[PDB]
Amino acid sequence: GLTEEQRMMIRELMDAQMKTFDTTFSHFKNFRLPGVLSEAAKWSQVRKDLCSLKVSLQLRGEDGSVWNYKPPADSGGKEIFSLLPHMADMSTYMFKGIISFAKVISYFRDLPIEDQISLLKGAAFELCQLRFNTVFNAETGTWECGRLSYCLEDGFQQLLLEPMLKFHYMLKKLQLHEEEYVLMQAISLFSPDRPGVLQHRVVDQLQEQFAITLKSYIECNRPQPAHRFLFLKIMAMLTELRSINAQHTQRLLRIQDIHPFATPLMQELFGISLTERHKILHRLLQEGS
Amino acid sequence: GLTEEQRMMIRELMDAQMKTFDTTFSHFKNFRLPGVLSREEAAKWSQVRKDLCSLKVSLQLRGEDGSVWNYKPPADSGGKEIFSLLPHMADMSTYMFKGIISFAKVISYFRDLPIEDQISLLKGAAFELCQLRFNTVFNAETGTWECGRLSYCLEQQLLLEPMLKFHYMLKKLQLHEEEYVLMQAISLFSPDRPGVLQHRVVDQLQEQFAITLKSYIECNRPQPAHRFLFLKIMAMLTELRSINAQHTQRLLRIQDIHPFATPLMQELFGITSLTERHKILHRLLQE
Repeated sequence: GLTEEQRMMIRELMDAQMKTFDTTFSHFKNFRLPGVLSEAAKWSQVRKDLCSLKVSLQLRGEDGSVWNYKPPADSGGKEIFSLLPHMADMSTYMFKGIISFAKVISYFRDLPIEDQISLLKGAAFELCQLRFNTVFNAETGTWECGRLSYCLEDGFQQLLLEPMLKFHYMLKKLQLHEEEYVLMQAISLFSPDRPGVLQHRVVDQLQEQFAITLKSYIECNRPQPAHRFLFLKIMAMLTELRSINAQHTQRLLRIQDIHPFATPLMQELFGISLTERHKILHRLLQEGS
Repeated sequence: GLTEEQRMMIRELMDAQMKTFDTTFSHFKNFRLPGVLSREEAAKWSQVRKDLCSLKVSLQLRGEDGSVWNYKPPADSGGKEIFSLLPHMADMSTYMFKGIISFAKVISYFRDLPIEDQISLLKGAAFELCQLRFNTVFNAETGTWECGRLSYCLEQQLLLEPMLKFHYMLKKLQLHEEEYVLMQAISLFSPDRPGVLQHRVVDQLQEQFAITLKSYIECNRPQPAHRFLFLKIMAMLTELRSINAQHTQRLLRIQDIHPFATPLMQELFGITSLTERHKILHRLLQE
């Protein structure tokens, strides 16, 4: 089986995940919502950007009532940004959970504060997408976030051309365990080649052991032939997630330049002496757990 | 055809309806919306829980950009969950009531009445005239009241509820605008409302409106197939009066345990000198 150090590593990651992933989104509050009764190549790029990831929004009340928001079609105007303030609040809530996740890991808190900042900058979106996938319903095409749900709107082959959507469907198909998800989070978090990382050697050694632990876990708990090459598939998915991260960052900067919507914590993570430019990140890392 | 006096009578009513009926609800704004996320008391809440379950409707908002917000009410599960839409309905009812007050105000036959009778008539008829106006935006094929960008959609079981049976039966008559506005006048000028002093004057005015409606139908729908349309209209008015009484007692029971009525609504339904007990109504009539 697994070595006792690998067992302890998985248990610490899983403990951290449980403590910092509010999978019922019960503490996501005070978010913005679309109002009730509401250069050319750059706009053309932005309009193609937003239409790819088009979702409707549903809020179930504690009483059993339901509010449902259907987004407008693109009529060439500011109507395509109606959901961005809400998405900024949701992404910000997710990022805070990801920050708390890293803070609980012993190997992360032992790193210098500037490397903690640079790793969180490099990995925050990726870790958020990994968590979002665990609440993704591939049959209904909806992310189920507690009383909130985000449903992709109607074909499906065309939708899969959007890399972010293809990633979520492909990753869901692997039917990963919680332990495999959290090891993916650690491999992405401890990436030695993120910009600004000074302790690249210690990070690379850490990433290698998380990858070794993931491979050993898969060999210990998945005898079926449906899971052949599963470790390599997961590592390829992580490489793909890194590519999607870069495309998404460019997409956000294009939208933010035309229609600013990013919260102050997002502006820090996307870059819109390391500690001076990241007062919020610095603060959250000092507050501890 | 109609006599010149009947022609002018219809003209004033249609002019009144045109000036005071916001048929696209373009000026209904700033309304409330349901939140985004003992011994005899138990018998009171028991009767009230049944009352709200008859007032079950879905709600839709169509924004200018093409976005749509939709609200589906909860199922009855105790608690104020069954009260979630009462603030919105209070705002819609109050907006509609104000239009009815403006409607009566421009009618010369109404202005000539004493202010106390004007108050008494509006109290007795306001709800009825609101339902008559609501019938003209009711879509019988979809069960939806289309109020501009707002829609109220329901969700033989419904035909048992008198309010819904009323709206389907009235819509099936396919009345003209002139016939709706004469319906409103006949209901507004009811001599048998509580507190009416000039009973004989109001009765004579109602009869003239009814004769005008009867003559309108003979002249403009002479085909023998509309031979009893006037009597059908009068029967719908009688049924609407019955629904008005049922709605009032239902509103008072809800108000008693969960206050929701606006100040103007409190005056119209008698919730705590006829003028001094209706200061808002009096003000709206004096402007």
